Amino acid sequence: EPAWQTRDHLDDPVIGELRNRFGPDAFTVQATRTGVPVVWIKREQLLEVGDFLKKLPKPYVMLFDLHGMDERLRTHREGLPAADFSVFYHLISIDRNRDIMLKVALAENDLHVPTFTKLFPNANWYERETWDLFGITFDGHPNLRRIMMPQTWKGHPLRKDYPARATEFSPFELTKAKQDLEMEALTFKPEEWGMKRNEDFMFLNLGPNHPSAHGAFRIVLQLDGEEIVDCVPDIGYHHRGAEKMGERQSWHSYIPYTDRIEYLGGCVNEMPYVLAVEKLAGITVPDRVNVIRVMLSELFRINSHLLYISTFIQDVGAMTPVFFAFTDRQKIYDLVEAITGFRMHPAWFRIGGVAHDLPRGWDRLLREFLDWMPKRLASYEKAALQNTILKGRSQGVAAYGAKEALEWGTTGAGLRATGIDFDVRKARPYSGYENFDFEIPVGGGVSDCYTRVMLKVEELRQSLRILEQCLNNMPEGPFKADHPLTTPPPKERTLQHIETLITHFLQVSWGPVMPANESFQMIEATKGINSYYLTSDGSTMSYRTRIRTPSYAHLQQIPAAIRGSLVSDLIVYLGSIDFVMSDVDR
Amino acid sequence: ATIHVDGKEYEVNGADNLLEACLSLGLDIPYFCWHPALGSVGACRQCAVKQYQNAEDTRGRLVMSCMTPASDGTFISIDDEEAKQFRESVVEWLMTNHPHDCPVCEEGGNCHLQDMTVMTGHSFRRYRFTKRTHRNQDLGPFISHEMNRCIACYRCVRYYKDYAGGTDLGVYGAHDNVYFGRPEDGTLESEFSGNLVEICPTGVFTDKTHSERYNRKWDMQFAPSICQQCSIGCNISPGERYGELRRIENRYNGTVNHYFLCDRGRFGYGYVNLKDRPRQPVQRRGDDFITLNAEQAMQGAADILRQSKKVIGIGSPRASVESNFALRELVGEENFYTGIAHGEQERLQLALKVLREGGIYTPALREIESYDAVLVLGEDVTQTGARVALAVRQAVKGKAREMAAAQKVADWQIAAILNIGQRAKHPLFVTNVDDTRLDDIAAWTYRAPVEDQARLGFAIAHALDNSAPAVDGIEPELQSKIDVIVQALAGAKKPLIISGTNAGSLEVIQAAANVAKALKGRGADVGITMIARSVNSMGLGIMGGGSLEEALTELETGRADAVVVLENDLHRHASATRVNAALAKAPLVMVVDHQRTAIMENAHLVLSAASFAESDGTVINNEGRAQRFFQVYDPAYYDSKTVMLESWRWLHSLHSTLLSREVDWTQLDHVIDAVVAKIPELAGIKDAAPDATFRIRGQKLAREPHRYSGRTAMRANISVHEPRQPQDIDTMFTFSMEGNNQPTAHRSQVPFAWAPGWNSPQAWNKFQDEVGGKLRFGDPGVRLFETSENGLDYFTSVPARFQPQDGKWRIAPYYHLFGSDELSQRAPVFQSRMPQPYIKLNPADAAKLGVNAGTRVSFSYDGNTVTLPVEIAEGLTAGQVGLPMGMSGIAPVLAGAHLEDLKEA
Amino acid sequence: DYTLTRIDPRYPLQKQEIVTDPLNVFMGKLNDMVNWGRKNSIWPYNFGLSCCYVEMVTSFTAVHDVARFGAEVLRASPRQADLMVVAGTCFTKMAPVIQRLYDQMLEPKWVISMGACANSGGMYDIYSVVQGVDKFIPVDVYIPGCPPRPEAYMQALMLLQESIGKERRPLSWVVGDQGVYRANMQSERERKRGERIAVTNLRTPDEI
Ligand code: SF4
Ligand code: SF4
Ligand code: SF4
Ligand code: SF4
Ligand code: FES
Ligand SMILES: [Ca+2]
Repeated sequence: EPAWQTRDHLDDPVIGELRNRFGPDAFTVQATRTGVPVVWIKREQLLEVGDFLKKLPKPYVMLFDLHGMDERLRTHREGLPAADFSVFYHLISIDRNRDIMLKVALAENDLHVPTFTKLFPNANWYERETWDLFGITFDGHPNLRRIMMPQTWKGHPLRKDYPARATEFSPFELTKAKQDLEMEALTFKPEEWGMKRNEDFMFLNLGPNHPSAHGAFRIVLQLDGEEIVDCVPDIGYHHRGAEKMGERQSWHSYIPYTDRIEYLGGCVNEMPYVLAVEKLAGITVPDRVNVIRVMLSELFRINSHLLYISTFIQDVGAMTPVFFAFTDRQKIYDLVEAITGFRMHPAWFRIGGVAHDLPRGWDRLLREFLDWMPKRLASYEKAALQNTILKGRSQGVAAYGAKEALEWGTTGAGLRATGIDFDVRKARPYSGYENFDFEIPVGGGVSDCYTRVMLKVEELRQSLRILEQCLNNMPEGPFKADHPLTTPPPKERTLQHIETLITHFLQVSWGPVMPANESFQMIEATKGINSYYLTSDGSTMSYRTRIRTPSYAHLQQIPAAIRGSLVSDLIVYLGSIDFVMSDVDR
Repeated sequence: ATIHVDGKEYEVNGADNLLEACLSLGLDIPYFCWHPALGSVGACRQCAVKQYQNAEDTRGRLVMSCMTPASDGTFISIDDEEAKQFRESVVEWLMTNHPHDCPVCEEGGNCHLQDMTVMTGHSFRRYRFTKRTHRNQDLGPFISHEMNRCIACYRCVRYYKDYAGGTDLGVYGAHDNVYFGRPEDGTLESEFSGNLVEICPTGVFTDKTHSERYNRKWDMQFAPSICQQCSIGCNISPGERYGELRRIENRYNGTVNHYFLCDRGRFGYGYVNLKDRPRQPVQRRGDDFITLNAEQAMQGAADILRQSKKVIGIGSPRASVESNFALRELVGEENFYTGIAHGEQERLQLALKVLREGGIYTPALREIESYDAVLVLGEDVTQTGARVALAVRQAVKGKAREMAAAQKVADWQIAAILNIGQRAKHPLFVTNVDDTRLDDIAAWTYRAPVEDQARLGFAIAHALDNSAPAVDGIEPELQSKIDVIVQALAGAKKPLIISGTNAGSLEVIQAAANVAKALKGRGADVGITMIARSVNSMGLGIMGGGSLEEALTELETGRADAVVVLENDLHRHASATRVNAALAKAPLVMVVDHQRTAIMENAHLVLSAASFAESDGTVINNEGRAQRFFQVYDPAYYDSKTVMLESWRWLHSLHSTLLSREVDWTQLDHVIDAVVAKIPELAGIKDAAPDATFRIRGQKLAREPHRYSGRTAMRANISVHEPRQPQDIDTMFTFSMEGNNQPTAHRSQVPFAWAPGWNSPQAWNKFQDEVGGKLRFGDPGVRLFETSENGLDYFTSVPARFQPQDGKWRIAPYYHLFGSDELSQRAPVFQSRMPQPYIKLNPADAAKLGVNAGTRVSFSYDGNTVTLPVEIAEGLTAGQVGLPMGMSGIAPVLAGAHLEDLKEA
Repeated sequence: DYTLTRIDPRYPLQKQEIVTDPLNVFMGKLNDMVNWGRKNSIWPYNFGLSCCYVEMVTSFTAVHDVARFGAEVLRASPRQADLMVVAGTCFTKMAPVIQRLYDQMLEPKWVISMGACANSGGMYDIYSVVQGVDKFIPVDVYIPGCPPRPEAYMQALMLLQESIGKERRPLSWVVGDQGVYRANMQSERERKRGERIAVTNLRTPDEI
């Protein structure tokens, strides 16, 4: 049985436990290609099911995702409860290495759900986004305000009747009254944000213009002297509407938009989308495709980690390793330009493979990079990372344990510095990552800034090892799958065969027809766990594209970890998270 | 009937075959050679499924779903491995000889063969040998021929010969060298040959008029509209790119014009793309032509209309109901004149009285095909109402259909049906002044003057029912033919009488009404069909008003010092000299039109109105069904200087500026509500289409497909800044792809058919409730009137027989599908298909005049001598001269008139 | 071949007219000296929006060394900055911020749109993106790309320097003409059409 087959997952022990606890008629099991058990739970039993999953012998401890779906235009809803809207909750049990997707059906008029924040604190931002984009009200939320769009915005963007394009709307006119009105909206008021204010609590504004490579955003700070008593991040300043474009572009033409989700990730961002689309299409890619995609993912991972370490060192105060790390990034960029033809957004992965074959001479450039990198990395450590001033700025700053990382959905180096060995490449292997010998570094139990930075250095070394294994063992074979839905087909057969020309003609003009199904793929990105949840209605466009990013979780974890610290501690914590605002807002 | 497809139970119709039943359930089976309108032949061998004998069967056998009835307790599998492999093998065999032609093929992105190649999953070529080739033929100005792309599915020959009744297209040759086309290079002679561009699943037959300015299907802005080239009212999908009307596609209407249009509607759209059309309001000041925008045009027109003592409005049957009503409100009901002549108006009002007061049901265009005997009186149906002629051909083949039904042969097995009913056919009796195109299937044809055709109808009605007035002076041969017609009509369960106003005789319509009443009095299920002239002739007749002659006398007597002519050239309904003199006498002439007419030189103000491609409105077809047509594109999107509005918008803004000195344009639903409130006879036009607030789950209806391209580059030469998307406040459609075009959406107006995996015109199968039936949530359009409880009385005005008087020549009307329509002659692609202007003469009349065939003779009508070449019409009765109506210089009101000093030039 | 702009506080709040070039020989030499000093020391505002800013700070690093043009000081204050590089998407929440920062800059100031987003909105023809930064602030140089490579940013820096080197501004705010005169220079497309059309052969994409 192939890995893309539709499964109901009735053999999962959680399904039997829920049968024994709530009864057989309490919920509906849905067979999907997501790989997870999808259970349609009634709305009034949602908190009971959440408590039961949180109190299992091996509990479901992390709310991976929480969002909504407009089911009004969905025609192929066979075997599903009647719904105008739906809210889905993706929950991960790490001890079982399993996960479950609860779904709550909602009518168009009664768009209210009990809030999930009493079980998982990341439901705050997740439900704020679900209210902002779908209009679904969550009863009991401490503050249900818009998180992506401004407060003076009419309508909910992710509804199916909301027009997507800016050309549908009037063109942007900036008048004096409009500038004054929008400048009034961006002003901060203590009472509206739930600050809950002593005649000394001053207020500090950080953004929204940001002198750093990772986006533009605001943090409003409540200060007692220099101590941060409370803070709430202001996001949505980098909102690009990428999921609405997922509903607006075809399966093949959406890949450049998948590139700019985490713009330091590139092919790492392309990987889960093409894997989920191949799950929708029933495509198993050959081994050469898997090794090529692993090689490019590790190259872009080293690029992102180099930028992150350089930016952290610059934010500490040493400004020379950013120059040297960008030189190493230029070496990586030389190899990436040779392979794909572009630097930061290659858009080179395809449904069924990659756009081209590897060019002649890729092994030479990979050899130069593999010889160049480790001495430069050792010089980085000895020059800046072992500096005691940097250690004093970094060690013990904004520290949290395993419980705080689990309850806030923090993944990547922040989770693994708490001692939790959870990498997607080893727990739920994808794209032939089980054929590569590499280790997953873990921390002692405390997630300092310094511990996260040293962990990312360790994953840079492990990615260099994976790149060496890719260089030594690259199979000879096709760079594209032989499936009929491989988009586009191989170019020369398109250029001399009429049936291949027909397939290419219809795949690049109207789009390839994915059969109506739901698919899901989570990967270990450069900054944590990045996932694509794709709902297809049988058309050539995605019915729903849900992109889960870890930077959302880390920016939400900021107020819990930086509370009671200094402003410079906040700057160091921002520099040591490895986020980008495109990942947060997307 | 109960079928089991892939283990799932379905309830279907046992009279259907498995292919149409499975397509009606939403299942996907590839097919080429089967068409819903043409039946099953089992040629392409593409629709193969695996049938099992019982439920506990594993082997099965490959059967063909188009050739297998969907009987009760059937067990089939589509996704069986052997069936899938065979369908992929059939696609592969079709792909062995196919040219590498998709980029340079007009069917690309709209191709059924592309969709079925992708659907079967065939994308790897292992055939390594040569491909057969074919030379192409010249098939005329409308159809482009490319025989390399053929897959030998026999759809073209089956449609063209069995369905359309054409003769000049056929299949030639042998084993793998089958050729589909004409026996020699020449123009395709069928009036419905343009449907080959949608019948052919490949790019062998293509729209050459579209192939000139070609663009792909995904790049088209589509709208649901009504064809304006005659009175039948076929539903069309006009598609536009870069500000010009690119194509006309057949929009499915199961009640009217299901799969097929005629050539005049499909290729006569070229007047919209003319460069001489008015695009801005122009005011004449001496020898100067000042171009204004809409506001100062309304201000100036309001001042000149207010200074006038009496304003009159001349409408047209070309314009919509809303525009004629807006003109009628602007000038007043008593000052509103229909733009047609007095005789035309009398014939049209008599036809309306027969339709909505005669107590006899008027069938729809699809319902015509279910009648058992057809009598056509006076109307050349193929040249005036061509789709009615196609439906008449289907009704004629109904006898072979019922003969095969009597032998327990299924209705989709068309080859056995045609084999059983070899040449037996339902009775068809056509009357005209000469030969018609229905003569090949007619049981009888009467070539006689209009008085003699009317007398034949009156004699038929008297012989059917003796209470009808009798005719004295019937010859024994004519009496025998009348007895044959009466014996055929009396024995028919569903007789149909087809007449119209194009014959130019009131007595023909009276005779047809008498025949219909006599057949109704015997208890038969008689239907009557009246063929009008223009698209909204019935609506203009229902709205009413004075004739054009009364308006001309009002202009000539000086009682009216201001005339507003709405979309009327005025030369087709009256003599040109009289119209020109009456318009030159009036101190204010305002012409609201979308075409450069001849009366615009004398016009003081010209309002650049919109055509059907740039306007919304309602038109009433020949059966009294109100139908809403929607705007295709914004004219001012590309050319920002273009001020071209709807005619009702122009006139309503003019009325508001005349009353209150302020400019309010309208919304369309306001005009619809005003029509319903003021005219109770036109109260049904509100329910023709839903209003502008109609939404499908909150979103509007998309005019263009979801993969529409070039949005940031279509206007980049004018300005790199992307303009505002055109807003449509009038209707529920949007000028964008951000809308709904789902096949399961609860609506009746479909701009275009597209489904995932179905890019061809076969997506209409996805848009129907059952394949070949109606639209899923009802066809658009509503009948304005029901059948009356009681009928009319017998028309006792039996005309005298035609007497050929010396020195006077009765003008026998001749109509041409390419040339008689006012707007279709303006289309430049028609001039190659438009015939030369001749005049028809009897052999006896030509011998008396001493003229041969081809020589030029000159005749004077209303003091205007014009010369024409001569053909010898054998079937034309002596004492008559045959003129082609609607031509250049020959107005359609000349039908039934008389001619003086017709002599050789 | 010049355009005259004067400002007086919809955006932008300026009106431009095509005017003949006015250009004593000492005043002209002083004008060239002022233009030389302005174009050889251009301090960009360190403004981070999106991935194009990552390419801009790549241009600032060692392998590229934008410091060679004297454009490296990279002020965090708009008062001390000469050039606004809109290197990223003009989000609707960020557009009043961009307008406020541009208003807080001081004369002379120049604007470079970096990337397709800043040029026209790029691929993001979506509800929450302003379609180009020239909708509300005037732009001097445009860089197509998504992202432009760092040497494309340097090429736009050279284009801006050549545009500054032949523009006319008042030397003092008490003497002379106070309107700003900008050169209507030949487009780079028409200048490079001679060398671009004549290109015949390119290396095949199967090699390094
Ligand atoms: S007919 Fe269809 S398959 Fe053949 S060349 Fe044209 S688009 Fe391609
Ligand atoms: S020309 Fe077209 S319709 Fe005719 S047999 Fe060939 S593919 Fe079929
Ligand atoms: S029959 Fe009449 S309405 Fe129908 S397509 Fe032809 S011209 Fe148009
Ligand atoms: S143009 Fe491209 S690279 Fe630049 S900000 Fe926009 S998405 Fe990023
Ligand atoms: S469709 Fe049945 S064999 Fe052709
Ligand atoms: Ca309109």
